[PDB]
Amino acid sequence: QESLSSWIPENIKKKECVYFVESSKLSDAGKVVCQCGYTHEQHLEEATKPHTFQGTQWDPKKHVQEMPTDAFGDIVFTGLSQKVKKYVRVSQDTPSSVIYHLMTQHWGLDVPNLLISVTGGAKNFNMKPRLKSIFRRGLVKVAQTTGAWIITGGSHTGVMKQVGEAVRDFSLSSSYKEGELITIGVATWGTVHRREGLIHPTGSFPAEYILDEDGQGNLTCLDSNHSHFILVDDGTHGQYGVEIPLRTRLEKFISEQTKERGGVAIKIPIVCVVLEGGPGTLHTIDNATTNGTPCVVVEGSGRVADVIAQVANLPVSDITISLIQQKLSVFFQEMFETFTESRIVEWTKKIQDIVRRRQLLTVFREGKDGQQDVDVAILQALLKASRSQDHFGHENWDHQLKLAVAWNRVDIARSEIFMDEWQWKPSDLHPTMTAALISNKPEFVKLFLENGVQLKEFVTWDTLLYLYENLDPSCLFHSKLQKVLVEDPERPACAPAAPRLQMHHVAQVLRELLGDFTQPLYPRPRHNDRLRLLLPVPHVKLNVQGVSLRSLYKRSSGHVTFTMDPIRDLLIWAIVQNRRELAGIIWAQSQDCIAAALACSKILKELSKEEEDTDSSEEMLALAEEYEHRAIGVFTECYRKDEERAQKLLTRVSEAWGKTTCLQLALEAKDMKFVSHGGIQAFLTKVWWGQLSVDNGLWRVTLCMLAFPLLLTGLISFREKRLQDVGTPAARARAFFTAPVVVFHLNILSYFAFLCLFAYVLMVDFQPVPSWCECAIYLWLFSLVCEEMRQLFYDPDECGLMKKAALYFSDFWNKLDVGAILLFVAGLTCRLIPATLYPGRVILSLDFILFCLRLMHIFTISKTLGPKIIIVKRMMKDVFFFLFLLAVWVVSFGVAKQAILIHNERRVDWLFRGAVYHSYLTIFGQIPGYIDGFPEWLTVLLLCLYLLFTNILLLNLLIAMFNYTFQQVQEHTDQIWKFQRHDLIEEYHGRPAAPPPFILLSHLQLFIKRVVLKTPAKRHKQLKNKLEKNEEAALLSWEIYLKENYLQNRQFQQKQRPEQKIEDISNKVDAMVDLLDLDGDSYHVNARHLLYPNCPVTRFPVPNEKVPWETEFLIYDPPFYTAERKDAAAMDPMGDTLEPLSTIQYNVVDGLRDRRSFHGPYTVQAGLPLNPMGRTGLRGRGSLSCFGPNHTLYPMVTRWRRNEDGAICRKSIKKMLEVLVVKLPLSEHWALPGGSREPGEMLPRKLKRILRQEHWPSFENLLKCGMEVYKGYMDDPRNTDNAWIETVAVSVHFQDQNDVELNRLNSNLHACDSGASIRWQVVDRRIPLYANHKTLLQKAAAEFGAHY
Amino acid sequence: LSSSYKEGELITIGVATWGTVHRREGLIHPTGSFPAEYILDEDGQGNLTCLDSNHSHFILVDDGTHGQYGVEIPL
Ligand SMILES: Nc1ncnc2c1ncn2[C@@H]1O[C@H](COP(=O)(O)OP(=O)(O)OC[C@H]2O[C@@H](O)[C@H](O)[C@@H]2O)[C@@H](O)[C@H]1O
Ligand SMILES: Nc1ncnc2c1ncn2[C@@H]1O[C@H](COP(=O)(O)OP(=O)(O)OC[C@H]2O[C@@H](O)[C@H](O)[C@@H]2O)[C@@H](O)[C@H]1O
Repeated sequence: QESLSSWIPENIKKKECVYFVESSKLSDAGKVVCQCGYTHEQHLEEATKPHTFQGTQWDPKKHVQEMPTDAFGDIVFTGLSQKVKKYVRVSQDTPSSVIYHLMTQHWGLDVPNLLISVTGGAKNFNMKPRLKSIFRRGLVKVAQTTGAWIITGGSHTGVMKQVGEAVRDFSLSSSYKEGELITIGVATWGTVHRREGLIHPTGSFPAEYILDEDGQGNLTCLDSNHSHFILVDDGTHGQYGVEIPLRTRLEKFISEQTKERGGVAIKIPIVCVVLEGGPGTLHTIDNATTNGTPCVVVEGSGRVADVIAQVANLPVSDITISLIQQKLSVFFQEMFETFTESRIVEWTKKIQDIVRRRQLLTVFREGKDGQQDVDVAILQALLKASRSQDHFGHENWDHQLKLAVAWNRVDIARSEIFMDEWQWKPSDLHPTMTAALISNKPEFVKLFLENGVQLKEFVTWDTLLYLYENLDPSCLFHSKLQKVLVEDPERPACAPAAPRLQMHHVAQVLRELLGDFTQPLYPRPRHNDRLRLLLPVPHVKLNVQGVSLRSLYKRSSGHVTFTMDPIRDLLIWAIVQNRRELAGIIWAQSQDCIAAALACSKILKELSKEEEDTDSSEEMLALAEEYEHRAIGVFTECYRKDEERAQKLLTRVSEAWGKTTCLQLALEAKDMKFVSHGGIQAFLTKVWWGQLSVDNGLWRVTLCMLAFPLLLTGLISFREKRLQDVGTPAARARAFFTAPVVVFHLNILSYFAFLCLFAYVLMVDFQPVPSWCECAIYLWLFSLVCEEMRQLFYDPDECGLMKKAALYFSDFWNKLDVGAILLFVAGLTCRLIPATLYPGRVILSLDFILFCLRLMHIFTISKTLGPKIIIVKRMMKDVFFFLFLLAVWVVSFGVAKQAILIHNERRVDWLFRGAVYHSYLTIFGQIPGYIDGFPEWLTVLLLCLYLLFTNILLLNLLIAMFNYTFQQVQEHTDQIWKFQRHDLIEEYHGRPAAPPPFILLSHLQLFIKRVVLKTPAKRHKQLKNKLEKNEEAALLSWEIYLKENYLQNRQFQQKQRPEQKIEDISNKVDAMVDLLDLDGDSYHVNARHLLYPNCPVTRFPVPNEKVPWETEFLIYDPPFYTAERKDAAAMDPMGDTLEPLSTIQYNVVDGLRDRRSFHGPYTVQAGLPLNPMGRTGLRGRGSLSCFGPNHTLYPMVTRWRRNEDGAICRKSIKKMLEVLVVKLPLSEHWALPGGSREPGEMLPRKLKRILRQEHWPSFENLLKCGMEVYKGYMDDPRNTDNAWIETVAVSVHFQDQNDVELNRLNSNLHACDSGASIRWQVVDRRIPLYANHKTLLQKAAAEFGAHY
Repeated sequence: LSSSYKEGELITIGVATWGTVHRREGLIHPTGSFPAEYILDEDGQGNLTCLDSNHSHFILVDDGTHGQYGVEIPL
């Protein structure tokens, strides 16, 4: 913060007079004032020394000096507000760059979007209620949408007070909304009431300013609502208007000298608006209009606004000073008599100079425009100024859309610049579509979709590469992509370099976002290894970690045309940025709808899980569920019609997504709702029960299972059977056995019989030796343990051996299986050792039930048991909970049962029997009444007490927390079993139908195969249904037609919802409140223009009535103004012709100086020529060469403009013409190549010696003999009352557009000598050119039938 | 576009004279040109004119002339 406090005194200066020049007119109570009297007996802040010269009427340039500023800091109004406001005291003359740098860096203000400058009457302002309402509403609306910059004067009176109240009440009514309408105030430092407390030698970040409306003399108070303040000082005290020029200069610099994004420059829109004012308002408007800032006036508002609007459409020459005074006195009736002739003529000419420029002025017209809005009117004022100035083609309809992107207003982007004849050429909107997509701004996307912006060819490789470099900085995906570029940095991993984000990085991060699937959407390998392109990697000859097939290595790759998924590419980019409204629009135009929606659901679910900790992981999960329902709807619509093709579509692979077939892609999102919908479980019941049927009963297939002859009878229903495809009973038996249902049945029978076999060898075969029926167990454990080894090699990653066993460790049932194996190992050691048979008789009995838990695991099959055993899966830890609970209840009174009664049955480990073991037996029936039963009354009492808490509180209360919790997640438990159903089908489908007694052979079948084979490429027995092009196109085209059919219902569902219909009525009534409130004489006009170029002076007011020499104007006192180059080289030195040195020939050729007028004889007064056209207001020679006409030649070249075929281009009426124009580096304008006619024939050379040629230019000069168009006096801003400009206009033409005269002009060209640029240009009545030169173009256009 | 892929479309048939076509040189094909591409350009419009990109069917009547206007009204 101290950087500002040190920087401001270094840079900014301030004014203060240093000499005492006592004023003759003593001020009111300020008689001790030296013409400024700021704070002293004199006008000085130091010793009023004579300074060796007591110059009377001290010049401000010589007396006033600049001291470094220290009056900066902050202000807080004492009790009026609580926020802090910034303020800086600035010098009268200060570069705008310093001020802008201050407000950007040291004030934390970003670049604006709109610059509206409001000005009006300060002290004497009267307003009607309709006038007050428009400020109350429309200014606030335009300020709070575009994020405009409200710049105005800082004072406590008038229209700025209305602005302050209208900006404070919106902030208060916004209820602490994000962002505030920033307002900056600019006022002169001299006219401040209590500035004495604001001055602080040090950095006054704390400060207090108290306002008082009582002691207001010539001074004024500041406003308490402006957020920033700028105080300009000029040394004076009561001066009014020392802020207008600084504000006007700074506004243009802010608007037109900052924003340059992808091009030369970008000019921010700028608005000046008035309501009602006086002498300062006219000066402000006149100064602002010369800077190119458009001004809009409101009619029926005040005095100045009304008088300006009254002469809106009047011709410039029709204004008369008597008429101006007549309209002035009637609207200024309060102070009409206070106007003098000088003031009347000054205001007349301010009006005249304002109304000369019709392009920069608009009127609100006292509307029937207000009902539309004032927001609109003030906004297409800018866009009208934009149509008024465009160059060389249809850049207007591009610049308007560039502006409309930043407006955040759709109806303005639609209402004018999409209602006219829009030249389609849809490639225009790609630079605008990109901006709309990036800003988001999701609404403009649809608007561009109605206008034919098709996304299929809009999304190029480079466009998406640029899009992925402009992710949301606060988004999680951008942070992830800001890390992969660092995990694989420039030196060690992407060895050449990798500071640029390129498509392989996003492919790699998407693969992490995806599962263990195939290669992601963008090319990894050496063909497109997009990691290492910043160093000069070799071209096509390299083909290793570089570019192989693409065209050129230009710090890019080339046109990788579309990568066969241009829509899904935008869909992923919109999903990762969490743009909910934008992503739905892109999803509509998708090709592979179901796969894209399922992938979006998975990526949203897994991105929500990583990190933001609130408020967006919930929103990401909600959007994931929304896309889940969106996919379910499309699948339901596709499944209703012709379910057979819907199922085939379900299991197909998708080349555009790294295949991830839809059923497989759904599982990793865990997809509770999608897998449980209808046709999904229908297909699951279709792959299970593989080839037989879906109608046969479960109890009827098991009989044909065991009775092998019974397969061949007419009892079971195959699919081969109805097609009578039974040509081999062994073949239909193979088709029977291959189905997963019978593989499961035979496995369950084998596992049910293995337990009986194990029970056989414990009741009778209790021997310490491996008997006849013992090695069967060893081979059985060998066979079943090898299933897990087969699954380890089933679908692993080819690099991770330990990372795949983690998911096996993640299944507690696999842990139960391996523990049952370990318990078998622990019991076998006791089985083989003969001295521990008794411990082996009690340690293997628990294994019989540890295997029963596993046998219960595989009964997640039945329709009424699966969702029923999933309930006891919720019970599992609470099984232990209630076991620990009920064992403690039992023991609590098992201890107390044997206490009172004297029991005497005791042994070794059998006293424990009669003490504890008989307590649980007395619960379920085994009550020794002849043993358990004086204390008989208490035995009744306590026995009733235990069963009162167990059979009543611990038996029936479980039912409540069973049944209620059953109802709680029953929907979840139903779909969880639906989701878990595929896992059983997955394991038993890719498996041979051989018995586990016969799987021993198949365990070696793939081992002997690897004796011959060497690579794992045997077969892929997964769903993974690959499809041909002829059927893929015949299926995706079918789905798209159904996807749009589904979009019909939901779009119709939204409108049919009763709540939405409340939206329709509410906004229709809002359309009723706004619908029922509807109850001459041509002169040298350019010569009289002020602001003489290259000479900072002014010229005297010369009216439209007093312009001619015949009319007498008694006030005419033009200064004898001469340029700095008036006393100079061979040009006439008569700039000071008061001496008798003025003796050159008038109306005659004075040697080489042809000082004779081509129009007629000009009069001579006091030895000096007078302007024959009239009076200009500036006496002297100016920047011209000599007095009278300065003869010069303006050559013009014209040629026809042809089409591609070579025929002439055609207009509506007239024809098409071209001209050749030049642009000098220090001119910033287009002008004709015309030079001064000081030389005889080299006058064209004087303008085109470095432009046309050196030697061939003389040949072109000989061929320059053409036709003359116009001759005589020219209107020019460089015209004084003595030195004007006279020209001759020659026109040469190129009729043919082939090799002829044009051939000579092309080869002879030697332009690049001292000029900036030169080119042929289309002729138009909007082309950029000098206003004087446009007259020559318009006058000479009739000679060849050009347009206009 | 606003019907959101509704069933049925408002069929429109256009009739213009074959003489006044800008880029008809690419439309002429000796064989059956079921595939074809026509690119419109509003720059090289002399006495000729471009076709519309919204009509569903087109009929081009020819009369031997080139810049004749009104050879389609009677047909
Ligand atoms: N900075 C000022 N603050 C307050 N009152 C002022 C100021 N400057 C002049 N006045 C007073 O304003 C009165 C004249 O009011 P109008 O004729 O309606 O307005 P005008 O004098 O033209 O001033 C318009 C004002 O608009 C501002 O944007 C601009 O800086 C200018 O001062 C006079 O009493 C005059 O002393
Ligand atoms: N009809 C006119 N319309 C607009 N500007 C005009 C016109 N006539 C003269 N000017 C301007 O008046 C100024 C003084 O005229 P010159 O500079 O003598 O004009 P010219 O000889 O045509 O151009 C000389 C060039 O030298 C450069 O260094 C300089 O920037 C200027 O463009 C220049 O800004 C010039 O563009």
